Amino acid sequence: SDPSSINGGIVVAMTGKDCVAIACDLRLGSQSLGVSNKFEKIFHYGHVFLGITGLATDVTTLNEMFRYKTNLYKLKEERAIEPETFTQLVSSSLYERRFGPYFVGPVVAGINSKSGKPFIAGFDLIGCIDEAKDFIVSGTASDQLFGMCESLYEPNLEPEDLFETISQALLNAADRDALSGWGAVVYIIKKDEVVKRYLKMRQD
Amino acid sequence: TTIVGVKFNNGVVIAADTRSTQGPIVADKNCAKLHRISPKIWCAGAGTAADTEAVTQLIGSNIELHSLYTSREPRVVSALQMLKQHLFKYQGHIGAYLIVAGVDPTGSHLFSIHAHGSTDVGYYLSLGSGSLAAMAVLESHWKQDLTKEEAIKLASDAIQAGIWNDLGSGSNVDVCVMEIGKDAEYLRNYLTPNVREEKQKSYKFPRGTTAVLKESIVNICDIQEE
Amino acid sequence: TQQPIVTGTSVISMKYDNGVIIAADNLGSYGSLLRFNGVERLIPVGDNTVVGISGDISDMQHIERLLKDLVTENAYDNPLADAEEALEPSYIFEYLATVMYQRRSKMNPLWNAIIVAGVQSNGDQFLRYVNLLGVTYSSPTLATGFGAHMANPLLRKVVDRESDIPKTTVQVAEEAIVNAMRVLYYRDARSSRNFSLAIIDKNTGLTFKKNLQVENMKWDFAKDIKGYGTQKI
Amino acid sequence: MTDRYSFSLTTFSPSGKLGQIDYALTAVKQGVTSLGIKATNGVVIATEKKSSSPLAMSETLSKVSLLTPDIGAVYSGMGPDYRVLVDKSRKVAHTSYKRIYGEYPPTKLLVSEVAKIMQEATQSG
Amino acid sequence: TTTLAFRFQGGIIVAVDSRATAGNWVASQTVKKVIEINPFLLGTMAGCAADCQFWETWLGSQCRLHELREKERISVAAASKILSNLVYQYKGAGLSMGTMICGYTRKEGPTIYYVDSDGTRLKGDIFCVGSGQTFAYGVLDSNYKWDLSVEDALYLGKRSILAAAHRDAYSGGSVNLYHVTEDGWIYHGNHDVGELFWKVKEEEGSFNNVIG
Amino acid sequence: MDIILGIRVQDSVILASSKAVTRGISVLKDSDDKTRQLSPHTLMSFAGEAGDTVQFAEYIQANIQLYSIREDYELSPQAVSSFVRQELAKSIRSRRPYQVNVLIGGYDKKKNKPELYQIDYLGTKVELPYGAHGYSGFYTFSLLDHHYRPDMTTEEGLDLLKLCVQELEKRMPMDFKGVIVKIVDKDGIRQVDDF
Amino acid sequence: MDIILGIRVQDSVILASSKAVTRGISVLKDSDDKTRQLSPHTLMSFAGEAGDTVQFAEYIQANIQLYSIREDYELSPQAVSSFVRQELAKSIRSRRPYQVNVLIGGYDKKKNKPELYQIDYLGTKVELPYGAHGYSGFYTFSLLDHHYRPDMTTEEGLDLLKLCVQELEKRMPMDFKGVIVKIVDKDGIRQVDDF
Amino acid sequence: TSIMAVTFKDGVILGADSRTTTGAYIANRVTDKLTRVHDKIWCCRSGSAADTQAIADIVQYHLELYTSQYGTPSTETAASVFKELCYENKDNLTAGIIVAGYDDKNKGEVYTIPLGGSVHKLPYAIAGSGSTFIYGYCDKNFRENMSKEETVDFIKHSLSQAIKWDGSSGGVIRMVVLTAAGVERLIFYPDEYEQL
Amino acid sequence: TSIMAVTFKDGVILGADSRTTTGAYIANRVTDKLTRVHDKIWCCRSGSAADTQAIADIVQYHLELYTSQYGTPSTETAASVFKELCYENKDNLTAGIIVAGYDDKNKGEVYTIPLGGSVHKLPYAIAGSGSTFIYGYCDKNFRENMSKEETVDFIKHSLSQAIKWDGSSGGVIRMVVLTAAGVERLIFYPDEYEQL
Amino acid sequence: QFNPYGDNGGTILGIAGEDFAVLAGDTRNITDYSINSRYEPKVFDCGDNIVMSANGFAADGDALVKRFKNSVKWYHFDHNDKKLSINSAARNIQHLLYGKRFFPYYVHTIIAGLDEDGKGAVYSFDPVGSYEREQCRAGGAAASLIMPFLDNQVNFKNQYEPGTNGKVKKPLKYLSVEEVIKLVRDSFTSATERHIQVGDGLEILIVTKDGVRKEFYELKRD
Ligand SMILES: [Mg+2]
Ligand SMILES: [Mg+2]
Ligand SMILES: [Mg+2]
Ligand SMILES: [Mg+2]
Repeated sequence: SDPSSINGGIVVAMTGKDCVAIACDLRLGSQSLGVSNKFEKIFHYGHVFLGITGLATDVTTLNEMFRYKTNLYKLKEERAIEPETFTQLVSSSLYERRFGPYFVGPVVAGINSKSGKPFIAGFDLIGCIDEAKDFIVSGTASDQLFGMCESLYEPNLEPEDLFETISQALLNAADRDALSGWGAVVYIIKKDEVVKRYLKMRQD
Repeated sequence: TTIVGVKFNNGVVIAADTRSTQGPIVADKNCAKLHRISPKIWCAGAGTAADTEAVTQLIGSNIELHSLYTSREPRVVSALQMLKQHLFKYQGHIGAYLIVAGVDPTGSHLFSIHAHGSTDVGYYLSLGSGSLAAMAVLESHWKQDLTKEEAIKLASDAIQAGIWNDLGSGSNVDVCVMEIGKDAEYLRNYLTPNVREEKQKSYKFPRGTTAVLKESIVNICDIQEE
Repeated sequence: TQQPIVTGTSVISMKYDNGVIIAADNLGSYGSLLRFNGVERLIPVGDNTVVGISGDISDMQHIERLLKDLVTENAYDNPLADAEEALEPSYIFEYLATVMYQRRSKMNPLWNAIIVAGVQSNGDQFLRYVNLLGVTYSSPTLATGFGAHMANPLLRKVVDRESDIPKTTVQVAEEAIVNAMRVLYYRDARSSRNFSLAIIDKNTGLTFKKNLQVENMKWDFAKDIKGYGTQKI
Repeated sequence: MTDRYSFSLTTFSPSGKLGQIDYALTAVKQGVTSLGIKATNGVVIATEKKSSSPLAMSETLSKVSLLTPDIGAVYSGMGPDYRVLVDKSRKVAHTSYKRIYGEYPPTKLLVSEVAKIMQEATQSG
Repeated sequence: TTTLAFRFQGGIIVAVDSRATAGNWVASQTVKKVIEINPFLLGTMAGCAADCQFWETWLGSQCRLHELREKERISVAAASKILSNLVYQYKGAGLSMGTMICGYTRKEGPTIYYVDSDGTRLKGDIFCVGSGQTFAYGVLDSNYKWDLSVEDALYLGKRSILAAAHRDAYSGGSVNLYHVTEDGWIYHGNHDVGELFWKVKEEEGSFNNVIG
Repeated sequence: MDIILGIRVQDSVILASSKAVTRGISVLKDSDDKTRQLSPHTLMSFAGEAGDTVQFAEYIQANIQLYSIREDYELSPQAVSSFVRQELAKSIRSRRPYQVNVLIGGYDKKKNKPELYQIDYLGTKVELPYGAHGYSGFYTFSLLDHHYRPDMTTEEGLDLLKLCVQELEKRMPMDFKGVIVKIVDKDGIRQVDDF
Repeated sequence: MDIILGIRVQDSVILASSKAVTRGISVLKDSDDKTRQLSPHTLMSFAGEAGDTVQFAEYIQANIQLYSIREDYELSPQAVSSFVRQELAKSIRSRRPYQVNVLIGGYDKKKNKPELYQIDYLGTKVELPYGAHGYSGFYTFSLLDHHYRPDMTTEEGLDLLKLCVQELEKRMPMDFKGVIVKIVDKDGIRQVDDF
Repeated sequence: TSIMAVTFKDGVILGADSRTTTGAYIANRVTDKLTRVHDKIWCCRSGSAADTQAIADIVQYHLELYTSQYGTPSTETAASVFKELCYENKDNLTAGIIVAGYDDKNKGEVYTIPLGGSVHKLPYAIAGSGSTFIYGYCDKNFRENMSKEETVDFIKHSLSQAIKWDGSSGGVIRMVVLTAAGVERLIFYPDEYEQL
Repeated sequence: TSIMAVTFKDGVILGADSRTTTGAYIANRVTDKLTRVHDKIWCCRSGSAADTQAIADIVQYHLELYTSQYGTPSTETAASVFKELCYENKDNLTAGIIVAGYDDKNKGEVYTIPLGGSVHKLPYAIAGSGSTFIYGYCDKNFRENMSKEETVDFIKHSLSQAIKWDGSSGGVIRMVVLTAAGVERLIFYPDEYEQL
Repeated sequence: QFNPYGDNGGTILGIAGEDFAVLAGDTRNITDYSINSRYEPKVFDCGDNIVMSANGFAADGDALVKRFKNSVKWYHFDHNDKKLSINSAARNIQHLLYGKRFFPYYVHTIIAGLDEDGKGAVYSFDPVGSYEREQCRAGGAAASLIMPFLDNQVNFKNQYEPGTNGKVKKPLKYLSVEEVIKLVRDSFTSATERHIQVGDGLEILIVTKDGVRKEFYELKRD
């Protein structure tokens, strides 16, 4: 009944030293029934990464919408959109459906190509921006993620250390949520290289 | 949320806490609740956070255009009239509860506005879940003809009352001082009385702790030449 | 299950170095009607305890009779009824807390919020709360209803923790209580200007002050306030 | 009433000329000179304040106008047409950009929006 | 929750998962869903955990009193009926129970009774109860035979819970196995589903849909 | 409607759909074909609310046929499934949404690959090796999870499908009157007339 | 439970009762015997709410068996049916009524006549040549109204019963997993093990 | 809320308390419920603060535009505009407004517009939650053609009692006097009116 | 209903209207709401007529049995018995009773027992639906130690206004005077009190 | 309508060591958005080397603890001052809870102590009496924030040995009382940051063969 917990799933993003990381589980379900273990919730438009949790039809719809909008942005601006600018676009786009909203929990992650500054942001379903320095969490196991991130996180982690921290935050949070899991992906993002790792986790 | 507005000698000061919550969970521990409508007209919002931001930026946008059209610096009564007529039209469905303060050619002003479109005038105001804690302090220490320094003190003390006594409020105190014939000074994290203590342990993992199935490079670059 | 009819608002209290203070206004409201203006909601039990009650007044009068009967009963076959075997604040509280929880468990509560303030035999300060649910708690400052929201923040500025209690004199404590009652009169629509205040000190005993009034009120600034936005006159 | 001019007033002549645009350019030619120069660390725009009367306060007539905090405009030709274009340009910078991206438009895109408005007055009914 | 029990040549296999949830929140992964009523009788937990724990422990006390009075082991029929008659008295009050009372006596042989909080008492060969019961039934129905060996039967029960634990969001944690003989039940260990899944995937070649 | 199953094997997609149509008390029909051919190499089965199912399916069919004529070209199964998803995603926020769940089984002639897409009435799309809608998956997925291989032949797929239907006929309370089975491969769409 | 049918022919009463037990989503059993022998020449089939059905049936059985021992005499089918009706009529105004419908098929040894009584959970009793509970009658009564004769043999009764079950299997949405058939005559009660 | 308007010899006086509540919490203890829609046409507001402010602002706009075209409007005209808004939008409004004004031709006039959007011209009017408690007092003590001082005393005493019994009413007593001489604002504090 | 009891120098006087309504229909226009529970202890009834009659009858029984054993009861004792019934059965009663009596030792006493079953000893009391409209009037006009004639005038004027504004109140004004001299019944008709 | 239940917030945590056990809980008591008390003890010494906490609705929690303490007293009276073992106390509490199955104690109960072999023991209950012996259990408001952290840092879940890449698990080495207390403190410090009902103070009761000891730590008061 609650649209934000029909399909399940989680996304988490962290900042490190000259890097950012964004991760998600791979589950899609119809309440108790597991339907897909390949439903990735992280997308990217150039060097800007977007994770989306919530109702899966809206996740897919919003990805297609932001691809649409960032493609036109690029054609007109003659440059790729930046994390800070894209964050405002997501907020704008969500609030324009204020009284018929998309049931989602987006998370932006990326590095500004000019300043080199790491950036993350989170939103509620109608566009309110949470611009945290440390970490952003979203999904059916957001409480669990807040608990993991709050204790495991420390600032200025190197890329390869940040990977372990965010991976362990996601994994252990997902294992305490019935509607999350069935696989996981972690993106480690640097100014001009991005690595994507699929994690091994329990499949129940 | 705890937000206050206090009038003083030559201006007005507005203050707020920095906790944003999702029910009993703290989403952001250092939220910015002090918003700019125009350079010398600031407001603080309680209620639905997306509504308080959206309604400030919309009226702020229209206020800027109005300022340009009229070749005049924006007035607080204009921001107020525009806000209340917008909120009234949406019959309380836009859950924005604001305290609006500022200086303009007419003088210094302080207003509160509720989601349904009603407005109020005052020398001291409070709003949010910590408004009762804050108002207890304001009613105990407010007086006529406050100085700038006395008003900043009173305002931040009123926010502190909310921070310590209201569960919906916490973390830091933000302040913005709007004095007549001066630039408005925004004092982000004016007070920082809630720094987390050092943890007993480091939770930095050994590299290789996490099990990995696959690795791959993600192409973020555009299609290449040659 | 019922609904409160005639009600009493906030009861506020705090500890200080040698004892406790408790206060409550003299109003019995009938919804928004300020019906009864001479209601005493602080009820002394002996010379060491004062029970402050808010909520349903008919239930308050019932509790008042229970406490009166408690004193009678304690005196039965008790040669030390006015000495070693006198009623303690802790005895009185535990009895009330037992009744309140029993009544809520029969789904027929006494629709009240109660604060028992007193000084024990050994001179220790006693201050504990109980309500219609049987929920109990203690704190250096305690308040019911609106007082919880507006009085506690002010009183906690004087006694923020246990170690502040010995540093707090009776003059400072009473001052804080009286100011809080003024703030509640400004801001609680179901409050009155008239109130009662009781001090229970380990040295000077029980001092019960009736017919107190909220004074030193600020209203003058109202003359400058015009309209609701754009009005100038 | 109703605007019953739903047809174009600018049309191609046999020679391929759009007469009304050419004539608009002729009006610009009669206008007071304005110029712009770009430097390495800035841009300058300038014009003459051709006061219609010495009793007129020419400071109240702004030929150079702020469009955004980082964009300015000057013109040559019909002053009233310029004034309404400045109003539209200021508004479109907000409605089609700042309310979407939370930042002011880059010069080239604001120019593009103004250009679109001027193009439409060349084809609309 | 996923619980099953089936009769076969060598007695009864009882297999359960270990997960307990409160909404989406996984409260525990180490729940004991087999209640050791006594050394000869087993009961499964489904519905309200307290109702199953409490009344099946009470059942053990009644079974003990019976054998003291009658100097004879209680039948599975009689034991199951003590429980079903009890919950039937409470019918309408709000008990929630779905259990399989499993035993192996001389007169009856291996016997399973499905007992339920609305008063149902069914004797049968295969039962599966819980949110993941349909998944377990599929594996059971297609692989069940009376002439299964104890080893193969134990695996079948283990594999059937795994099937449910994978697909059902509210089933998982670990698998608990029991084998009920005439001389009593024998515990066959706790098996983490996480480790078991990968092991079964490799050895069996199943779950090709899942990347490992 | 009730049970619709799908399985993608090596070189084909197989869709199985129940034949029963029940209007409350009585089974009005036991030979209903719950499918529409969208293009020569794309088949869509459907289940959901009465009326809306056929209306939606025929509406999609008309649109894909229109595209085929306009461009003289058959859209890929992926392209068709995306079009269908958008229509359902559009529909879910309409005045009266299409309460229709679909499976799209297609053979991509460009990639020479079978493809199975599962889309529910919300517009939730997933590409799967095997799929179902309603309660069908609850009974059948444990069997498919065990036996499925990506290199299965069409005949092996049909045998695994029979096992699934047998389990449904055993444990499901409703009599769905068997299934019509159709195969989608490089040569197009054909119906298995004995199942 | 679901379908229970009864038919009184020349010299016997035949009761047919479905074998399925369904708990919501799954069919837990397909061999359930929804009947109890009350006395050597009296059989009672039952359907209704889970738990209450068997509890009521066994309670009646215990009472009739008690009477049989006390008096060393078998009560007539009419007497048994009246006892059962009173228990249900008593039950309907209880705190929690037995939600149980029954058919009582008995052979009266005194009158040498078969007798079929239909009693619903309210305590509504009727003696009939043929009867049913629930929706069973909606599908079967038109066939029974046509073919029934009071002088039918047991074999003809079974054939008419087969036609009724076939119509049920065709038009009923639920799979009731066939029926157990029992015959009550002068020699007592026996089960037809192939139907 | 306790509000009233009383006609007297030289014109009319509006009176009001200053308490605005959100449940039992006093959100504003120094509210100004006496609002100006024209120079010598004011109103007393009761009901939804949002509604009565919105209505009053629209009326002020209408009378400003009326004045620009047709000169000073009558008090009856102002009441008509109020009524038109309150009646036509009765389903979506909770407003009880008393309109009071001074003409030179008509002198002091009072119109009350209760919930439904009906209009009633009266010698004096009372409204708000606190008015219930002073129906008897006001009916017994009102006289026509009172002096300014008598009318001030009548309003002060009336609202004093309304405040005494009504929890929703309180704070200061504000008054606005409308005569040929002009517009005079008055304020009376608790220590003054509580001892009456 | 409009009911009141007022203590004065020589004792106490009870006052009441005579209207009993079933919705908007006046089922009885000459009701007697002043009921005797003892020789010089009477009560005014408001709320459910069935409840207040049942309560009063039980109290009358209790005080009759009290008198037989312990002699004349006090007015406080009568109020206590009323309270005990109203408080313990608060869930199933809708009764608002004013108790008034005359002792020689205590003189005139008035106790009001509102809905909850609480007791409040007062110099005077008002209750019933019509009392709301005369809180201001009664508070301004009541004095302690009035004469019999003043108290009759005070009650007559008060209930006159209550009847004027409250549709549920009306008919005649009944009064019962309780003094050392005895018990006196008074009645005042519409043509008398409407012109006040 | 009268609601006999309430929520007083709070969070509790019980961890069983090898030869010790801790039961910790914050000292904050709340209703809605107000603080009732910054120090209201929630974990109690119930005698016989048993510590107990019933978190949730404080009136029911106080009643249950009071009844259990009383049960210990009468156990001694009735059974020759026999020590009530932790397993026997657990079964006893089940019966106390299930006795109100149709009008439950709205609490999550945890007890801690040592078993009859001297090993650390923790038992966890639901509101209606279902219970289980556990190694690690958080209860109350911030339980969902704490338990995943404990799965990771106590049971080393999802942690593998470097170089093996998921083939070898991090071995489950025993933790000292000092090590456990660090994790408890960090758990509550983290919970205090992200949960509004958690704060003010932390009181830990440690149980060993020597008896029961207390430790108190301040927490943020916002
Ligand atoms: Mg999980
Ligand atoms: Mg699972
Ligand atoms: Mg008042
Ligand atoms: Mg906190």
